[PDB]
This record gives sequence, structure tokens and C-alpha cells, in this order.
Amino acid sequence: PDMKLLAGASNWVNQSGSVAQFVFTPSPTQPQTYEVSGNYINNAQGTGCKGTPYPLSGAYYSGNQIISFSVVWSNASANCQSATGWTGYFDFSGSQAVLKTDWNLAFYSGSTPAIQQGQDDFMQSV
Amino acid sequence: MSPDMKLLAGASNWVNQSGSVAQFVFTPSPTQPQTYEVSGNYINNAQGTGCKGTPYPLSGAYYSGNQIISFSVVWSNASANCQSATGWTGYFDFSGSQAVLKTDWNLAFYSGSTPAIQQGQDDFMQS
Ligand SMILES: O=C(O)CCCC[C@@H]1SC[C@@H]2NC(=O)N[C@@H]21
Ligand SMILES: O=C(O)CCCC[C@@H]1SC[C@@H]2NC(=O)N[C@@H]21
Repeated sequence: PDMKLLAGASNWVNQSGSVAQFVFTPSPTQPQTYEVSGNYINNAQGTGCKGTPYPLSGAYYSGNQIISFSVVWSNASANCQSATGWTGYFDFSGSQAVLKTDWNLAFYSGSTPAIQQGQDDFMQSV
Repeated sequence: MSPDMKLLAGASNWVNQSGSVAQFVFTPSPTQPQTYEVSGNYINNAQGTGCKGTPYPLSGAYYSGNQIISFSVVWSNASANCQSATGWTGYFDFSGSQAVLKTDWNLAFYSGSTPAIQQGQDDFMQS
């Protein structure tokens, strides 16, 4: 039901300590739909490309507060030659807003490609 | 022209095992090296799903160093609205005889008041 989300640059911390900041811009073509921009700071132990902002991009559907966004792990600080996409939904029914996602992370190990699966639960950082 | 270059050269059509079609457009990222913003349209043909047979915008990001991509569709247009969204992530495999885009996907949706996220996999080949 959520215009504070749509109007701001809100912040979301996951169970690994990473932080997602989202910005929404109305789609020129799709109703109730928004272009997602912002940045992602990865703090997940055992991963690369930690501690610096990476741009994120995706799409958000305001009808039932569902989102899908992606980061390519390439910036001025570090390049992990990989990308992640998250897809899930927001739940504002509790005293703390939560984002529940599943993610895939495509990467290479030498010449071998792979896609790792996982789940990120974020809570809003008011 | 190498297969990773044909991809960027203009618009390409990629077709998955369900008969769905992804049309990718690339333009250079404003801030990230070796990265492209992904735009285009997705026409769905998957059995047992909604929103079939019309174009939906797609958006995402592409890493050109090893041809890895992640893109999403919100299933809202002038024809149908499925109140859902899908994100695909994967890689372009140019090693075999024909190119395959290999992906995992997640589809977020509601069944009444219960939210869920469905997993699957799509392999896309050139048209
Ligand atoms: O190691 C890499 O290839 C780049 C960084 C990966 C970070 C992953 S993305 C999914 C999961 N959620 C996080 O916040 N961090 C990890
Ligand atoms: O039924 C819906 O909620 C909207 C259409 C979903 C189509 C899914 S997205 C993943 C998979 N790949 C396809 O090409 N079609 C299905």
C-alpha cells in the first residue's frame, strides 16, 4: 500500500549484512510499474566485491508490491565478473517492513559456468 | 563477427523451450565498466501461465567480459496483467554448435492473499 517506498530512497539490510537502497521511477509504458534504480553494498562473508556501492536495476509492481532487480558486479573498486538477480515481494504488515527474495548468481570458475541459488531476507533500515 | 559481438550489434531474438521469445537491446552502462543496460520485450508462450502472446517490456543488466545477464519482466501491459514478475539470470554459452542462453528464473506472485516465489529454468536459442 506503499507511497513512502515509491517517494524515497529507502534502505534494506539482509541477513548477511548487505544493504540495498531502492529508488523508483514510474514506467512510461506499464501501469502501476516502476523502474528500480539505486545501489547495493555487499557485506556477505565468503563473497567478492564487498564493501562498495554497485548500481542495481530492475522493475517493481506496485499492485501487490513485488520486485525483481539485478546487480552486475563491476565497479570502480572491484570486478567479480558475475551478476545476481533477486526476485520477491515486500511485506509491510508487521511493525518492521520486510523484503523476501530468492536469488541467482551467475559466475565462472575458470572456463566452467555456473548459477548459484539462494535466499535473501531484508528488513527495512528506518 | 564473433557470437558475443552479434549479440550487441542490434536486436536479436532468443527462443526458449516453451516457445517464448526474448528480444534484447543493449546500451552501454553510464557508470559500470564492461556492462550494458538491457532493454527489449518478452513474448510469453509457456503452458499453464498467463499473459501469453503479447510483448512485455524487459529490463536488466549485462556483463560483456564473460557474457552473463540478468533481466526482469513485470507482467503488466495493455493486454493482460498477471500481477507478477519474473527475474532471469544466466549466461550465454557460445561453446556448442549453436548458441544457448542458459538461465534460472524466479517468478513472484500471489495466490489469493499468500505470496510465493516459483523457481524454474529456461534455455534460449537464437531464432
Ligand atoms: O562474489 C561475487 O561474485 C560478487 C558478490 C556476490 C554477493 C552475493 S549476491 C547474493 C548474496 N546476497 C548478498 O547480499 N550477497 C551475496
Ligand atoms: O503467469 C504469470 O504470472 C505471467 C507469465 C509468466 C511466464 C513464466 S516467466 C518464466 C517462464 N518462462 C517463460 O517464458 N514463461 C514462464
